[PDB]
Amino acid sequence: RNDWHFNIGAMYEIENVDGLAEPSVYFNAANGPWRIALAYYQEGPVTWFDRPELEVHYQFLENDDFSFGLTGGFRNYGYHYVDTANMQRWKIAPDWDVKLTDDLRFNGWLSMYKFANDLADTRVETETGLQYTFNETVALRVNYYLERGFNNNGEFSTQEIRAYLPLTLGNHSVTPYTRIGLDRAGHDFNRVGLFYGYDFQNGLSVSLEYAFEWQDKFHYAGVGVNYSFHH
Amino acid sequence: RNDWHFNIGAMYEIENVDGLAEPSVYFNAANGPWRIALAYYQEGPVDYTWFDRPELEVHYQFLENDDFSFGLTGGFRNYGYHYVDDTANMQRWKIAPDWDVKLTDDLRFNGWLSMYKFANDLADTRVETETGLQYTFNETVALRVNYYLERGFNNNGEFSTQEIRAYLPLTLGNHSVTPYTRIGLDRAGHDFNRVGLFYGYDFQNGLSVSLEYAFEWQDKFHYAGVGVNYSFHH
Ligand SMILES: CCCCCCCCOCCOCCOCCOCCO
Ligand SMILES: CCCCCCCCOCCOCCOCCOCCO
Ligand SMILES: [Cl-]
Ligand SMILES: [Cl-]
Ligand SMILES: [Cl-]
Ligand SMILES: [Cl-]
Ligand SMILES: [Cl-]
Ligand SMILES: [Cl-]
Ligand SMILES: [Cl-]
Ligand SMILES: [Cl-]
Ligand SMILES: [Cl-]
Ligand SMILES: [Cl-]
Repeated sequence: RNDWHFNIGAMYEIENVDGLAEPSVYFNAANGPWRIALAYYQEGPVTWFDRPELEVHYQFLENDDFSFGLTGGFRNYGYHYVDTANMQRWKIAPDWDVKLTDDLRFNGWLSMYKFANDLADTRVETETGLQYTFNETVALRVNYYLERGFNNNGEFSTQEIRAYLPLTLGNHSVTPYTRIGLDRAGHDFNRVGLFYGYDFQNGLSVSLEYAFEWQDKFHYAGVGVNYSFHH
Repeated sequence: RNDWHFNIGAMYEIENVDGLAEPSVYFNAANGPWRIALAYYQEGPVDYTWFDRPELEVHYQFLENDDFSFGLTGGFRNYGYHYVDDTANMQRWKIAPDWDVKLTDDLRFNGWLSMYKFANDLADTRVETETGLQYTFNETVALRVNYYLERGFNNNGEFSTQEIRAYLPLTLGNHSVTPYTRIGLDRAGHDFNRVGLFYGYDFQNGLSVSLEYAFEWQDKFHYAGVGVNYSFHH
């Protein structure tokens, strides 16, 4: 009688200006607070690599006024080229949502990455901000986003302000979003894009995302399917 | 040739106004970033209902360097309770980020956040955090002002503890002296206060002693404790 969530799904993504094809298969299960995610991803020209990924999530607390949980995960980048060099990534993320006002909400995730051999390299990636909620269907989100590599050798900073406007009307999800990359070591850059999604009400859903980015034109386009069965 | 830190130590603590005796044994080892801590603690009424804490703890220090440093602890503790009017147990899982960040040559923004989840008998999420600023005068002297919060979450329920804490760590020769005060702001809004002195000594051979005296009030409270720690490396 014990309630499980079994999701399985896959995504195809391509980024062009030729390009990168990105097959993605994933599935995950959930019991009460606990959740487990396995995923396999691969990157190649249509030199390549693949991502085995395991992830666990414990949701400590979920209630209106405050909610938070913690993700761990392991990923492996097998690189194959034109010899098999591998790189591992350990990820610990706190993720939270906090109630300020009926509209206002302070939430976000913080991610602590540690990279294994071949290729120290600590990394912090964070997206945290405010969600204003207009009504059931519409909400605005402005986040601060930062990725930092730490400490020849070394790494640098990425800073962006992101804005999404999630729109849920009937079976459709529409989420326009922009990323304004701030200086972040240098000059301005920009991503804009639309995230469409659809739900057939039966556990099947589709995800279509288009994005343009520039500094240097960039075209991202991707699709996905997900099936949700419970128990 | 591989560098380990083996520490072992114990502490005796008593809190009175009768009172609570608190035997504590602990030891831990460290390799590069990684560290492991085991500890056993016990709480009971002396003479001139109790419980005991088995505790395991792991710490990964991701980054240590002047300008920025951080790491993450996890740990498991078990409170065996034994009583008078049957052995009921309670488990506690702890995930703490801990950080230190460089603002200025003097100023430093650091602290730890702790996420507790409690197991059966007796949900109960808990957040405990101490975060603040460290001003550094010189090698020997530094001031620390932190914000401290403990929160239990969501008959049934829990409440808030809020405090501002101040320590003045003083390292002169072999001696550590750390006066500290805790001004408890909130519970339901009554005021309360702890004051205390933390003495410590190092014999330079790996042995060290820790003597701490504290008074607290709202309701007088007397805490006194001692400890020894031995550090051998490799
Ligand atoms: C887990 C037990 C921790 C130790 C218990 C403390 C109570 C009495 O122990 C006193 C230990 O004193 C001996 C210190 O070690 C010898 C000194 O080492 C210096 C030689 O280089
Ligand atoms: C609470 C447990 C904390 C520590 C207990 C585990 C002790 C294991 O330590 C073993 C130390 O190192 C193992 C072998 O040492 C390296 C030998 O080879 C190096 C020379 O090439
Ligand atoms: Cl987000
Ligand atoms: Cl509406
Ligand atoms: Cl937008
Ligand atoms: Cl998106
Ligand atoms: Cl202790
Ligand atoms: Cl404790
Ligand atoms: Cl602290
Ligand atoms: Cl003081
Ligand atoms: Cl002490
Ligand atoms: Cl104490």
